[PDB]
Amino acid sequence: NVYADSFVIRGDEVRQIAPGQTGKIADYNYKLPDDFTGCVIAWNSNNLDS
Amino acid sequence: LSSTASALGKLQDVVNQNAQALNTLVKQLSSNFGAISSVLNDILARLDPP
Repeated sequence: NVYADSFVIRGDEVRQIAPGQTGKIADYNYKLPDDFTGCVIAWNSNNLDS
Repeated sequence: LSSTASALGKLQDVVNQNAQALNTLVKQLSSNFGAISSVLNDILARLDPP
C-alpha cells in the first residue's frame, strides 16, 4: 500500500522537502524521514493558489 | 643467563610483538581515514545527521 501526502509550499521550500534536508518547513512542518521516502512531485500552481 | 643480554630474545620478541600489535591497533583510532575528524562525538556535533 502507498500513502500520498499533499501540501502547498513556496518554491525555495520545495528544495527542503527531500530526505536529509533541514530548514524551517522540514524541521517544524513536515519532517521527511532520513531514509527512503519515494517520489516527491511538485508543480507551480501560482494561478490557483495565489 | 645472568650475563648474556639476548639470551631470552625468543620470549621477549613474542611479548614485544604482541604489545606492538595492540599499540598499533589503539593508535589507529586516532587515524582519520579521510573523514573530516577522528572523533565520533566531534563529527556528530559539527555536522548534520546525513
